[PDB]
Amino acid sequence: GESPQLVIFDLDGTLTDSARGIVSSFRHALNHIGAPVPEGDLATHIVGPPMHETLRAMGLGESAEEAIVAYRADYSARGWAMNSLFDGIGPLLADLRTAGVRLAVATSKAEPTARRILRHFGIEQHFEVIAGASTDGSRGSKVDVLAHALAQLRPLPERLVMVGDRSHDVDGAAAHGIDTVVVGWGYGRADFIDKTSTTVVTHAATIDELREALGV
Repeated sequence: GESPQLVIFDLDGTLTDSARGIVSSFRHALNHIGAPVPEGDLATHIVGPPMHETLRAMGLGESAEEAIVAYRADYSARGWAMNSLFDGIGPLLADLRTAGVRLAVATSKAEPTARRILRHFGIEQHFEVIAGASTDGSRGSKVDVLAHALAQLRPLPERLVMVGDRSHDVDGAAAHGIDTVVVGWGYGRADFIDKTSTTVVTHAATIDELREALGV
């Protein structure tokens, strides 16, 4: 297969069904502050934007910090067991490995937690570098994720590509000059932005579109 040298995958929504786990803690967080919780389409509608901003988009601004820590605690308590990945992704990772391409990830709910989760599933060592979120800070650390990951996996290979689902990964990869392919795993709400510089990007509906796009 005419695969690249390294493929950076998303680890939040493209790698696992975080929806189940997130909805669990999401319900707890809002209920903890006396706020209601809409069920149903909220599962997919919370997939896409960062939980911090998603919660802020749900109306939380003042007691947002309280709900955030509640979400984190509940997610760290039960959210880890409310996830899975057995589907086309499994054989995909195997086939990609067969082609001789190096795989890595640059997106995380929390790096320490990601280390645990990926270790639990047993796909941790199947990736070269696991990165995404070292700490929740300020400024535009949107590029540093991929940037720092690359400096770790150095030297830098000729062919690099990202696989995501959101404008966050497509913009970051393009910011460093790395091509990317977005999938159609979910359907969020914060899809439409005002500042859209990057309009062109390949879209993979099913898992088979990924393999052929990557060239495995």
